[PDB]
Amino acid sequence: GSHMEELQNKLEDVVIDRNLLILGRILGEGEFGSVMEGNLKQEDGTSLKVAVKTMKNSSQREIEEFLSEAACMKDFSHPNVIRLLGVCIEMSSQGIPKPMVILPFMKYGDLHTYLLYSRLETGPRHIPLQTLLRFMVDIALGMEYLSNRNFLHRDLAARNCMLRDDMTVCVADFGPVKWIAIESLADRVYTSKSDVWAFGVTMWEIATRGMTPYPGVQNHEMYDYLLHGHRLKQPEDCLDELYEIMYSCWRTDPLDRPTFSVLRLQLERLLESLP
Ligand SMILES: Cc1cc(-c2c(C)nn(C)c2C)cnc1-c1nnc(N(C)Cc2ccc3ncc(-c4ccc(CN(C)C)cc4)n3c2)o1
Ligand SMILES: [Cl-]
Ligand SMILES: [Cl-]
Ligand SMILES: [Cl-]
Ligand SMILES: [Cl-]
Repeated sequence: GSHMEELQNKLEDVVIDRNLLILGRILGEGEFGSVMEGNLKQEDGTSLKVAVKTMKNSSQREIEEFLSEAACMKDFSHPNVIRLLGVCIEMSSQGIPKPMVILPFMKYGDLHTYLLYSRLETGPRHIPLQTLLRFMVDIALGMEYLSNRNFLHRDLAARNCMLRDDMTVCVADFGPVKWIAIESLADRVYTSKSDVWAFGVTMWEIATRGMTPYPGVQNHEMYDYLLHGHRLKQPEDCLDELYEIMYSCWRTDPLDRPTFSVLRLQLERLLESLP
């Protein structure tokens, strides 16, 4: 049918031949896998600098799920959503297949680190309120796009937002207890309104210039803390208007939280009103 037709079309475009790809040095590495710099030889002859993420259920079933999921993500097209360039599956000597995700290289890195570096002399300069709000608008735009097409991010945070060369923010690294909505801690349930909660936390990260959420509260304490109605406190010199917007993202009833489209309008309006 059309459902299967649309799936098979998407699966065609997603794979990249390993020979079109040169790996470079390791940028990050941990339990989940590794991120490396690389070069992707394109159809026009020239090479493109890329980031290559290698990821660790070793079975063929898991690989098929990965390729299908990758096909969907490859289909995203919005300037505030990271564009997946393709995937390569390299193989190991023990027979274990190793999936690799190819992404545009973002020399300015993730937004969280950038906010922290901005408080250091040698890093980027002090970030004014207008720019912080612009980061939030950009993220709201990307999430608005994603929720329109019923894609749940599942791990929205400043560390998973990337800065492009023009300082546009894009959402990335699609799925951290302190970013998880109260209902999702409770019932293991997750909607676009759970993403909205995470977005509020991300707004708070940006306005505090990279503070960890809920200082003095342990991860194991988080459910009971939220259960009694406590929320992230207003940062110092944060506009009450801006605080109201982030606060609305953590209303207890998920149906009372605004949509991303609503939040995005609110943020643009506030940004407009600044001198
Ligand atoms: C979009 C996406 C999808 C999937 C995925 C999943 C899950 N399932 N399936 C089926 C797929 C296809 C997995 N990951 C992503 C993803 N999106 N963004 C990222 N990355 C890795 C972040 C990123 C992106 C570009 C980029 N340029 C440079 C870096 C960089 C900068 C600094 C460092 C060093 N630090 C601080 C240690 C490291 C790297 N950099 C860092 O990954
Ligand atoms: Cl991109
Ligand atoms: Cl870029
Ligand atoms: Cl801090
Ligand atoms: Cl707090």
